[PDB]
Amino acid sequence: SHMIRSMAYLGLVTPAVAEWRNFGSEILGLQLIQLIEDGAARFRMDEADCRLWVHPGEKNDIGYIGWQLTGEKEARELGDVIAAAGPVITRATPEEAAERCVAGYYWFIDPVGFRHELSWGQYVTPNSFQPGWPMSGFKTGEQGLGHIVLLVPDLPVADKFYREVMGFHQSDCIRDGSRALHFYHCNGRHHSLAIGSPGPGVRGAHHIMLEVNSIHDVGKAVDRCELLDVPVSKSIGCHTNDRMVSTYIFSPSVLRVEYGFGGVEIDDLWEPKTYSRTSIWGHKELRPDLPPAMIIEN
Amino acid sequence: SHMIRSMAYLGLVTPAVAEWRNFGSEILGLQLIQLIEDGAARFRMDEADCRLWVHPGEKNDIGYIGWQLTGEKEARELGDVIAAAGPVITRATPEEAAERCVAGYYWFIDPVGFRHELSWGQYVTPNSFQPGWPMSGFKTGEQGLGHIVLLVPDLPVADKFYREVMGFHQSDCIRDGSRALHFYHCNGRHHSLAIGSPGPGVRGAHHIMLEVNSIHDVGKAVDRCELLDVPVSKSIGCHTNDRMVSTYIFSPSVLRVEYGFGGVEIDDLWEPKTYSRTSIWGHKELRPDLPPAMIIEN
Amino acid sequence: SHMIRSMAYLGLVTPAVAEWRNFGSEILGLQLIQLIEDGAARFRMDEADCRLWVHPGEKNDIGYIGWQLTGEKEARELGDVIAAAGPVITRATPEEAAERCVAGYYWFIDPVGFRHELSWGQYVTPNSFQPGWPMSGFKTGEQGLGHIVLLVPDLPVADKFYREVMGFHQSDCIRDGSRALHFYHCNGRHHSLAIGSPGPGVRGAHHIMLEVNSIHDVGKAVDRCELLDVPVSKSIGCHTNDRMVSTYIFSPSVLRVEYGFGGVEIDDLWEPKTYSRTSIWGHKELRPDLPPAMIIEN
Amino acid sequence: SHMIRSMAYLGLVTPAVAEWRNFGSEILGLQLIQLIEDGAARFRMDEADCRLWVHPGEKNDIGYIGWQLTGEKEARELGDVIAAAGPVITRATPEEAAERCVAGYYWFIDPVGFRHELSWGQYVTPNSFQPGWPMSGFKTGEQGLGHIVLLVPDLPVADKFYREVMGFHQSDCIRDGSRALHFYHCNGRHHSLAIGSPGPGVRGAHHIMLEVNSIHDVGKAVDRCELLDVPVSKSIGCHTNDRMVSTYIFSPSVLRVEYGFGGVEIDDLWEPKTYSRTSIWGHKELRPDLPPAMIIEN
Amino acid sequence: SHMIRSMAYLGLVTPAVAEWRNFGSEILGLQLIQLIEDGAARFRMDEADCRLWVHPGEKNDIGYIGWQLTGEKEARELGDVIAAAGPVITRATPEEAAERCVAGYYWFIDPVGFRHELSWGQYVTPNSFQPGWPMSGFKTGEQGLGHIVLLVPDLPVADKFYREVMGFHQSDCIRDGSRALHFYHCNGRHHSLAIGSPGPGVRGAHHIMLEVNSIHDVGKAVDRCELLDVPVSKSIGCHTNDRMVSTYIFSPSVLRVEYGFGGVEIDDLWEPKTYSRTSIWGHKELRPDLPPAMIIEN
Amino acid sequence: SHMIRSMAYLGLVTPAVAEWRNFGSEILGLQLIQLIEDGAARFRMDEADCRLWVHPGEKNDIGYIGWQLTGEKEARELGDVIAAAGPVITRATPEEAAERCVAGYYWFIDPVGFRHELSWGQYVTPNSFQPGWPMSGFKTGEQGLGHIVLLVPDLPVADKFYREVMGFHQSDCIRDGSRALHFYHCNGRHHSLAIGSPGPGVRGAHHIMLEVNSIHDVGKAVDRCELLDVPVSKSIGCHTNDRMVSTYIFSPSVLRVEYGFGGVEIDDLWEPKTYSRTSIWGHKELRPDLPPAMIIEN
Ligand SMILES: [Fe+3]
Ligand SMILES: [Fe+3]
Ligand SMILES: [Fe+3]
Ligand SMILES: [Fe+3]
Ligand SMILES: [Fe+3]
Ligand SMILES: [Fe+3]
Repeated sequence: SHMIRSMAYLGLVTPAVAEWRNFGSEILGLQLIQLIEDGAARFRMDEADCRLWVHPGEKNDIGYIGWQLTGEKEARELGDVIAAAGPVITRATPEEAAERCVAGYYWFIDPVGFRHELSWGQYVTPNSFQPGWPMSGFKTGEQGLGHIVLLVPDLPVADKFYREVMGFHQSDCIRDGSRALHFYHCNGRHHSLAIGSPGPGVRGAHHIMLEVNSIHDVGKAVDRCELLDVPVSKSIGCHTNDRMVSTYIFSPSVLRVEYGFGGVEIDDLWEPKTYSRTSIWGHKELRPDLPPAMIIEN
Repeated sequence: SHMIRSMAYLGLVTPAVAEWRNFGSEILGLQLIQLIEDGAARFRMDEADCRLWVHPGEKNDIGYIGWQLTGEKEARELGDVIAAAGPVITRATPEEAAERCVAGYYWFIDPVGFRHELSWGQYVTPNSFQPGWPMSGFKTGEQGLGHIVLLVPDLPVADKFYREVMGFHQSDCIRDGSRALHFYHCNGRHHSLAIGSPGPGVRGAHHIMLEVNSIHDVGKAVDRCELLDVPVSKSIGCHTNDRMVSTYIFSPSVLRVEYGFGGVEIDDLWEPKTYSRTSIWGHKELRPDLPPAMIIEN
Repeated sequence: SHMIRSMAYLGLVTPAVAEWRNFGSEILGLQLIQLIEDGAARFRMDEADCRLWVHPGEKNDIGYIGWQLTGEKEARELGDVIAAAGPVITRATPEEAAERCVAGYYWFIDPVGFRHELSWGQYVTPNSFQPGWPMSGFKTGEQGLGHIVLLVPDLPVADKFYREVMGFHQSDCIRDGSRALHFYHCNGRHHSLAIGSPGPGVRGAHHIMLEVNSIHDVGKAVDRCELLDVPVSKSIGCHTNDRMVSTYIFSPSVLRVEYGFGGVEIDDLWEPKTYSRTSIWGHKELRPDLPPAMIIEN
Repeated sequence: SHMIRSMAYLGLVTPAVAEWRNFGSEILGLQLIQLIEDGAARFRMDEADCRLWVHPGEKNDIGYIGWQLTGEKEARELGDVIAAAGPVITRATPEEAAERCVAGYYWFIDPVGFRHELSWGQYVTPNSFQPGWPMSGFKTGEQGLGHIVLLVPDLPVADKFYREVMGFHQSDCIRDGSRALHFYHCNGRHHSLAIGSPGPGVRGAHHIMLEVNSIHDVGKAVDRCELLDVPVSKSIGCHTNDRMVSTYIFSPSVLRVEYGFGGVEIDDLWEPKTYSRTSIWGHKELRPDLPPAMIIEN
Repeated sequence: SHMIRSMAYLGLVTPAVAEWRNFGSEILGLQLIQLIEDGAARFRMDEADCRLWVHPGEKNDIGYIGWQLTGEKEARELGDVIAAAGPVITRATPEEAAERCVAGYYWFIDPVGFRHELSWGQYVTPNSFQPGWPMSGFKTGEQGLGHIVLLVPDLPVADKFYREVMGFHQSDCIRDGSRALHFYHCNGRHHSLAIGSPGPGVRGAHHIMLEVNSIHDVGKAVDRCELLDVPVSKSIGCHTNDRMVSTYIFSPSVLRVEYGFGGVEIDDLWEPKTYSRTSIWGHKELRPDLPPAMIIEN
Repeated sequence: SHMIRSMAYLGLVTPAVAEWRNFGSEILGLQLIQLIEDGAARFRMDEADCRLWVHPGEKNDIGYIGWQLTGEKEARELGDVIAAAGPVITRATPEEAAERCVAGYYWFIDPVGFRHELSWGQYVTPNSFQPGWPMSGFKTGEQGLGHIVLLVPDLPVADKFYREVMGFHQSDCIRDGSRALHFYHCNGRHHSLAIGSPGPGVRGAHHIMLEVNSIHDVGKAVDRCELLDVPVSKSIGCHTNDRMVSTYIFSPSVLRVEYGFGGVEIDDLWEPKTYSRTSIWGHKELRPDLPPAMIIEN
């Protein structure tokens, strides 16, 4: 069936690696592990050996997006579908696969410009994870890391590629007027991916989302940011579609982190809807001075 | 056993009756009914014919606090216990009982100065209640109206009277330094009553609490206040003891209304604890310019 | 603890015995058994050998009301309480107890004039009951036969006697204006007994209630009455207090039978309420030509 | 509260010890352990070190009936109640208590003539019990060994003593005509004790009952008896009161063993009833040639 | 009812404070907090501000045992019972109560020589606890800290005092031959206290027990001890009575810590039993060279 | 769909047949039945007439591995897939099928050299199984006998054959460094088959696994081995992948038996992972003197 099961892992690029190394543990409550051999910050959020890398770079960027598949055959088969649509599929070397803490992966570049990695056999270590501060941990498992929201030059081209080629299913859309956002799922998590287009020629990422196991973690996280002078860009609130109670934290790279609890789950009787608003309540924009997103190209 | 079961109803006194008449429906989402014959605003929150009165008066005040008991015998018996401790017990006339929409009640005055009414056979009308705006209604039943927090001159005198005479059970205490608050229960609701003492000679009320059936009602209520220029005195947050996700709204009388969701319930294996803080997160004081409480006497 | 557990059985008196013999089976769906030696119609509704008698008499009357108690000691002890209040307690002979299909009973007369029988060890025959027509049977067990509603000259005298002496607990009251009805319980069944007073000097019964296991039995029963020319005095509807979906059937004796489904159950967190109406919906009076109740004395 | 909790253990006396030693294991599926020092057969049915003794004797007899109580104080207190009613209470020696595999016991003789032992701290050995043949084990725990049915000269004298003194509660009665049987409970097991009176001057026991965990064990047990020439005195069937699917096996002592599955459990809403029959179905008397009961005295 | 609810907290005395400070966090997985003003190590295991103290001293000793009660009245009332039996009851000063992180406590000395503290209103801080290593935390709540096993000169004197005066209930006994151990409960936890007597004139403690939320924590804890050269005195195994899967760790004071998972819970249908063995399996004595217990007096 | 459902049965070859005959019953707790006509030991573990054979032979060997399929058509169809890949498929004679206590089977030889039997209609006898010692029996049903772990010359050749031809699904891998193990499933049991390669030219088996219904059976089994001088080669512990609490017992043939409780179950949302370790805790190698595996060829 060669389907993407979940988001497996994520690679960020930033000059502000030392600031992210602290941010991940002190604010988000991820577990620091040792750096890569090249000086990237590395984090865990569950039994996986590593789900997030922050690599040194000249600009802020999405280095790579890791997706989970059952095994080699499913990643190969999906690869073939992608290859037929244009992008070159490349099998990772054994030494490359191990750097990503996976049994293996095929990778390719989006028509848009983002690197995706079709992985399997993610390395796990049971009962060794502990958060960077006293919070109740994260909701992963079958729903994976969480989700990422990307900004694309051409919403139809991008939308068609993610659905028709990569095989994501439409969750719902927000059409308020300013923005039109497409939400995609590959499991019970309301979305593993979403896309918007601020305008032509623009590429970037708005946020990644982590789910915590308690609402008090979301509230505490906001208070931790107020205490340690980390920008909260969006007050605690609830989205119209995913129904998740969340805040947005501004990271040392301009990418934001949605810190959320209690998302509505995708069921077999799930019908996509259209919303004219982003939020039911809250999500007040607290820092509109800051850059609205993490822009890669203009 | 002559025990208080729940808080049945509440009587407020204010000059700002017309402002409260609107506030109750437009902000809190109570159902307006017709005024009393004397021009008091009257509200429902469930199947009870009336749980809140706002009577005209020269100053802001707690007119009366209605408590629920099984029947006449239980209210009489509790009455006798109270009478032995000092306060005069008076049986309401039939016409008085009907004004309160109850079968009957005995009333008395606290040593402190608050009027309490031991009632039974509250008038109810099934399947006729609808909120003042689209919210999911209130959690009452065996837990009653909610709770009230009073300010008293002498915390030991007050505490002893509520527990030893009126027969409330201690839930827990907050001792941060500024304040020491006692929480009392008579059912599964974390507290139906709480008391604090800002200083000697002072009497007043801080807030009443209403429980709603959804967290989105709490969030929406805040946004409604921002929209209609009603002061929110405390941001969405969670108390250390009751664990309820709530905001505080400043009413046309200086009394505040805690609008909350999902309180921890009192069980048979419940042990009282001491807390050094009021809130786990949130509950940021947004309007410290306003009067801190509803003061009756200095 | 000597408490009444449920209503065990019922004795009706009527000249129209042959009409009742048919009515019980053809309309209510009770099981006919053989007559007493004296020509009374006898019915079952569950595993009990006999719960209803219809004895020959000159007028319509309540012959006796059977109550259930754990054993001899509990009936004796309750007897002593009653005896102290005025009524003579008499132990039934063995041959009398057997006519009632019970191990034994003490009996007495109400101050009002009704005969009550404190019984125990009711005769049962498992897996031999089948209804008089294809309906889903009756809800009895711990809730017993059902309930009876009596009319009394003096509501306070009657009320005080049933609660303070016989040890019934108040369920709720209806005070519309025309009538004031008291509802009493001794188990999970909303009420086993209720009383009203049309005026001074009047004694009678309005109805007995049977609970069926399906709503379709209530609906079918109405249609059976329309088919066989039996008066339905009250259309399908729902009471404000007991919340039961029911119709009232006019019996060959002027006593009515409430045929109902899905009554709200008395819990340990049960507070009595006051209602200003009898019904939430339905219960339209279809035959106000007929006598309003079964009057015994004027 | 000094109540009997369950039947703990049982002592039988018979000349046919070797026949019982085999019978217990091969037919009933009890676990043989080593004999007492004096040559009694000893069996387990659960984690208890020993629940049944078969002692050598000249005639068939009930040697002793062990009852379970919480501790020494409860057995002493019940002892005092018994002592006041006539029977001498004797504390067992340490060496006697150990022979019974209990921490200690007080014993006394019934007015009727049966020895009862009020015990506590029964010796148990976890996870070492295995049946004498492949059956699904026995239902004990809070319901204990099972029950015994005794025959008494004077049913009122016996009944009064078991209920008013030993503190058993009436479960129900069977009054067919031939026999009148009283059933008593001290826990969820429908009965732990029952009594009947064939005539004056007669004392004996009819049967003991063991509960198995599967109906197939009851059926298999019958077929085992047919195979090994052990008399089945009553075919598989179901009692009117206890509702248990059971057969009766004739033991090497004339005492019968009811081998049963799926008894109706005593609840807090349990009302005693009267039955005119012993069985709903089955329980066909297969061997009326054999002695009807185990008679001790005439 | 003035009953002890649970074990609240514990005070150990040892010269080896620095070794315990590390041991508590690195081996047991408790959370270190700041020392007392006098240099005692302090630990949390749940939301309580502090449940364990390790005070400096010349010898190894049990400094004090904290018990939980509902409030002041219950501790006072139990106090009065104790006072009548001999020991002096002393109310703690406010400053003393705060050192113990409780609202208040009465204390007294056992006839044996152990200090017990009847406390209430334990200080708690929600959602701030994190273990000293990645384990799944501890099972406390209504079952409290866990349990302690003391060694006493005179088992009857001690037993009588704990049950008849302090109001503990007997759980069960182990009588193998070498030892006779009494187990006492005051809640669902199989035991909060147990006592044994190696011989006359001897007083001490064998172990305290902590319950963890996963079996893997017990297994990991053993492997942590093997890694860091901490003596495991008893291999993973299961007790006959409490059924808990546990190991024993030898602490820097000679007191052992039972590290256990999945204890059988005390129910309302709980009967005390007698066992002839301590363990079903495991609990192999790995270090019989070490002192068998923590002896205070000879 | 022609899929393998479970492992049905197993055939071992050893010179030490008499030692295995005892070992199976006394240590593992299997039920002995009569030998084959040729003197093989035969065992049951559930309602199946026979799941394990130990045949006489000159060396230690895996005689045959029985797999379960729905019927003849599914075994034939899978046969055809296998036949196409190289191995000859042979239908068993009726007399051969009966020796295996199955309705019929096709058999073939692995490219590696192991004999596999595709069977159906396994002979069962309900309610006749009892363990060789007092343990709580085995978990089989839809998960079958358990699993076997084989050693192969060429891991890719073997892996490809089991997955692509026999139609097993990958469960997970352990890659520590010394070994790389592949785990395969065909049902809810974490694995029914696993393979490793010590080096080129080597063929053998490490262990078979039996699941018991209680953890105490695993613990008791270890203690039984210590008592009866049977080598335990691996202490109680928990694997990283299957999460089963188990010990390894060294059998009279060099094959080991994993005796385990409480394996994690394969779900529809199951993603294969990679582990860098075999065990979370325990599984200490107690007898490294013994041969590491059962080697068939070098
Ligand atoms: Fe998002
Ligand atoms: Fe409040
Ligand atoms: Fe009615
Ligand atoms: Fe019986
Ligand atoms: Fe212990
Ligand atoms: Fe294995």
